[PDB]
Amino acid sequence: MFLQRPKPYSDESLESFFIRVANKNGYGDVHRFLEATKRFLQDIDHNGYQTFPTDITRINPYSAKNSSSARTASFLKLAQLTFNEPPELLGLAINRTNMKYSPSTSAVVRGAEVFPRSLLRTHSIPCCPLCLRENGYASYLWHFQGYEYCHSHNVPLITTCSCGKEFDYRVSGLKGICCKCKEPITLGHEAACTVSNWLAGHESKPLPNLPKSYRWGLVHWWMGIKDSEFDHFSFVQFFSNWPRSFHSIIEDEVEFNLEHAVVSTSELRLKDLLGRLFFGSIRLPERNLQHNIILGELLCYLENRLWQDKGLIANLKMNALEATVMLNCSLDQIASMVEQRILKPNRKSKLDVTDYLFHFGDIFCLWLAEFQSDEFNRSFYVSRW
Amino acid sequence: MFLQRPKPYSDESLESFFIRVANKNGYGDVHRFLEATKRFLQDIDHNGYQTFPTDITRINPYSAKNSSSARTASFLKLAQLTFNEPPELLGLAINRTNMKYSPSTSAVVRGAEVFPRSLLRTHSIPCCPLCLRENGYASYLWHFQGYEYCHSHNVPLITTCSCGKEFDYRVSGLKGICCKCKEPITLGHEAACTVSNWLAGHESKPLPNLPKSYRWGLVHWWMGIKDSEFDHFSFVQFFSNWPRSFHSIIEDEVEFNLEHAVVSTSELRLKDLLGRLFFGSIRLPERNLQHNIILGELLCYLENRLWQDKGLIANLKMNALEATVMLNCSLDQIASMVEQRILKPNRKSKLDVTDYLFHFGDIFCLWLAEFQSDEFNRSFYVSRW
Ligand SMILES: [Zn+2]
Ligand SMILES: [Zn+2]
Ligand SMILES: [Zn+2]
Ligand SMILES: [Zn+2]
Repeated sequence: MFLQRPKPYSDESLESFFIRVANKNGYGDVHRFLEATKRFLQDIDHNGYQTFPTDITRINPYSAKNSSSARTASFLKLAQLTFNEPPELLGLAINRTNMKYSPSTSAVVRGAEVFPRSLLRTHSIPCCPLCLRENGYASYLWHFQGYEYCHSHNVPLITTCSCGKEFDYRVSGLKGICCKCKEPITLGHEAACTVSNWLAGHESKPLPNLPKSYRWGLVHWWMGIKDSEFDHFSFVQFFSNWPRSFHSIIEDEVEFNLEHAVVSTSELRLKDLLGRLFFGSIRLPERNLQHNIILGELLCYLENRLWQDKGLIANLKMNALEATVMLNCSLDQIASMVEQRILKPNRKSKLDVTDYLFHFGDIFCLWLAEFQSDEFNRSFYVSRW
Repeated sequence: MFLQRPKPYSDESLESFFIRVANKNGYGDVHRFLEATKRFLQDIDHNGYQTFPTDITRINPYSAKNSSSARTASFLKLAQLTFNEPPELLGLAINRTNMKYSPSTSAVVRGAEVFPRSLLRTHSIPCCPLCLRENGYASYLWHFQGYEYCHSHNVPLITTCSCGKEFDYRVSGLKGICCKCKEPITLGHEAACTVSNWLAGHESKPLPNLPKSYRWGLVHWWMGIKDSEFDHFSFVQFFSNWPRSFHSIIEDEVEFNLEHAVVSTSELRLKDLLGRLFFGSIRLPERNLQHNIILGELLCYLENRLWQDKGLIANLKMNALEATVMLNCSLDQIASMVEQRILKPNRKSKLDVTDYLFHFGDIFCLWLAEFQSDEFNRSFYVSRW
């Protein structure tokens, strides 16, 4: 097997790249190519040929169950061996990552770009028929919810043929022809266009100029705020009023929960007053306060309200689990700060990972004294007050 | 207690700030001020007054043994309460952090700037007498080895009076008068000036324009390479020849260790061929490959030599401990990748945290498939090849 590389595009999906490789190298379709590629890897005894996928919908390493590192080893070998000139193959693939988006969503990565798993499309993947016909390849952005309009042609992406059959370019090809009726697939909220342009990485006021992974983070965050599908209109609205618009969400959240508080003030946990908002904002995907503007604003608000109302904020209860996520440290690290005299529990008996033994004020001052990094530190939000 | 804030300087040491506060608010010296400050905190019953320091050499939170978070709570309260206008106090303090510089050095942080603990001066702290007399305050940079020349006056910092008594501005004051002989303290390698200027944060060719924490990281790294005090001349030399100068260090390291190899090739561990260099370079202080240019070059070299010599590099042995530092993951995470079928050990019995069960090639492909972040990823070094 020896292949001509197609014209490289840095925004091409991995599936589109393989489709073009198949088309331009005389294979009948991508499936025949993937089967021939698996046979090639078997003929050179590359460990991992057994799990090489022949289903174009399962090609990315995130789709591998147990063989994700055999998959990346395979792409590396193919890149380094089977082309006249080596293509960028690994850089187009969507891999799993270790990162999380708060509170508990997993994530994936392509190149240097991290995405919440909640945004990774599970079923049919849409397309822009204008992009396919004019460019001859598919964008990786079509794999991710939130990107609902083509930022270059300013029209909504298309999911289904007018005949009713869903059009997935991965299965039906880059020519944009419906598999069932054999007709060419054929086609304006500016807010949708604004956030699509922003997601693509371009300046789009009033949305903030953050690294790409944190833009996807804000989409995930907004979804959680509303507990529903991403609403482009209220998102743009929100940022057109930033940061006051967020100061109102915080204040309104505290005042509602404090009033609906049925337990004693001394028994109030941080989760009871600011649960959703605080623990939903810590990793978007990380705690870099130049980039995680939600956490920066929240922490600036909390430092400056710390000791008001005889320590309302400072006294809010937390457990060891919550402190570890706050501080980005291990439970074992927490135990060592409590057995020594650095972290002091409220109830002085003589560590339940889950009992609410600590006070926000103590954990906050512990962060300052022991857990600031070059990215996650007070100096990056003091200008927000 | 009510105080006038001194003229703020963003580069002032915490000790110098307190000295000026004492001088300008009628206290006899800084010690009397710190004692009065401790009495003030006791009069308002601030928890932490008992550990408030009265030794100017022990004022930073890093000098607290068990009370570092009482110390930051104290600074916060003092800032928010005892001045006509609130000063930036916390931002001048040197705190401990959780970060490490490879292989096992601890770190501290001031503002957003992280430093290796190995550079934090333990004994007498030097000064520039020109800075003291012209500016009336001391720079925080004087606390850190590597910064041996004043970058603004282009002269070496001074440690001891001509009479022999060491001059520590913290104890002897900002007036630059020797405590023993009562004489004013009185005073040219351009490489020293170059790296001093670079450490201060300014452009200084041929040294690389990285965030400050990674500049201190390179000083720590160079010290380890030579196993001795920082040598400004060979450091500048090294970077005047970058990156070829590092390609030579790698190649020379591999060829020496491979030749001095007494064990069988199949038994070669990664540590045996590239021990010092690889595990000395992972966290400087982190794995961001835009900033940790040592790790980026090393990983680019390793990916592209992976499968040469019938997998010399790929076959190098590693244990679970080494993989966790490589991958930035937990030992428990490693166990879950081996009990599942993602990470495959070499010897197939049926996890010793220390046995060399894994191959570099497997761990490297696992990093790609499962552990790339927005900062620690292949796309940030492919341009180095
Ligand atoms: Zn389009
Ligand atoms: Zn149709
Ligand atoms: Zn000077
Ligand atoms: Zn003297």
